[PDB]
Amino acid sequence: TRELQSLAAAVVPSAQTLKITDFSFSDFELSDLETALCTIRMFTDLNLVQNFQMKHEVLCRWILSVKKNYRKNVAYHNWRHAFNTAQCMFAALKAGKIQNKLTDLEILALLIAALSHDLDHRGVNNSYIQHSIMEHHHFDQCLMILNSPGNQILSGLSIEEYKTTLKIIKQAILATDLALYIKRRGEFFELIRKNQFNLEDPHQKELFLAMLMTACDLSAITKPWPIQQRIAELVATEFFDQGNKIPSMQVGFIDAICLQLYEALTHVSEDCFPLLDGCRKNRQKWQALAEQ
Ligand SMILES: COCCCN1CCc2c(Cc3ccc(Cl)cc3)[nH]c3c(OC(F)F)ccc(c23)C1=O
Ligand SMILES: [Mg+2]
Ligand SMILES: [Zn+2]
Repeated sequence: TRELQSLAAAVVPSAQTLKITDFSFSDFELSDLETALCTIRMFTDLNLVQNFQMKHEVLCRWILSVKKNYRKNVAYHNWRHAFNTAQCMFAALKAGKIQNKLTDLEILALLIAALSHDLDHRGVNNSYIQHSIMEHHHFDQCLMILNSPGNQILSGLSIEEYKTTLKIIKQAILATDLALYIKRRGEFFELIRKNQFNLEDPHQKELFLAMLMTACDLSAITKPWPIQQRIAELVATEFFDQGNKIPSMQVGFIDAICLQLYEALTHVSEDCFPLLDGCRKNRQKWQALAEQ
């Protein structure tokens, strides 16, 4: 409660001051408190606080709840990865001009889902517990928090706005299962290959939203080389140390998973090119190392 007090008081610097509009944004120099402020600025500049009447104290308390329910002891899947996925959503909406293409409820759900999509993750090598099992648990945690007293940032919504928002949130979190991404991306590319991609179709809109969640989830792969190398470290710590081969593994994951995604995304809105570009520059660098 010491921490909610300092955060509820602080001034929220502008989007420009915080750099949360650059696809190149990094979080390494920021304290937890500063990522909270960045997160309030994301909600605010998306018009989410205005259009849905979010009480300042509840947003603050919601954000600290979410941060609280990521595990510090997990190297990569932690609050900072959740914060970075949201920042990328923000930059894709603003810098990448995708805001125009969506409604406010879609935007409000993508931001909440980006921040919540890995809640209570314990590291890839602790697949304990008791078709997207993890993602279902992530959404449960997310809903559980959205309902906690004092944390209900969706109280300003009507019952029908609320039910619509939770549907998207759930779809968005579940979309972060790379299995679903592999299952559904073929249709997405096909409709962009043939120039028939239209967002006004509901099934197509929902598919874009799933694809955008993956693009943000994986976006460490697009970052300036010294930033991406540091994350790549964290990914390796989690995968190996449960807390020479790597460069070529990196190139395989970029080719199998990332490049097409970011290519397709650039066709939808070419202001998302920094992501595709950042991904290529990283493939180049990793391949050079892969060749020793
Ligand atoms: C949400 O995550 C759920 C799991 C999906 N996954 C794992 C796969 C992955 C690789 C490929 C890799 C290479 C070497 C090792 Cl030892 C381990 C993995 N690279 C990563 C990455 O790179 C960029 F940070 F540097 C950023 C994110 C991810 C990965 C990522 O998303
Ligand atoms: Mg995940
Ligand atoms: Zn993730």
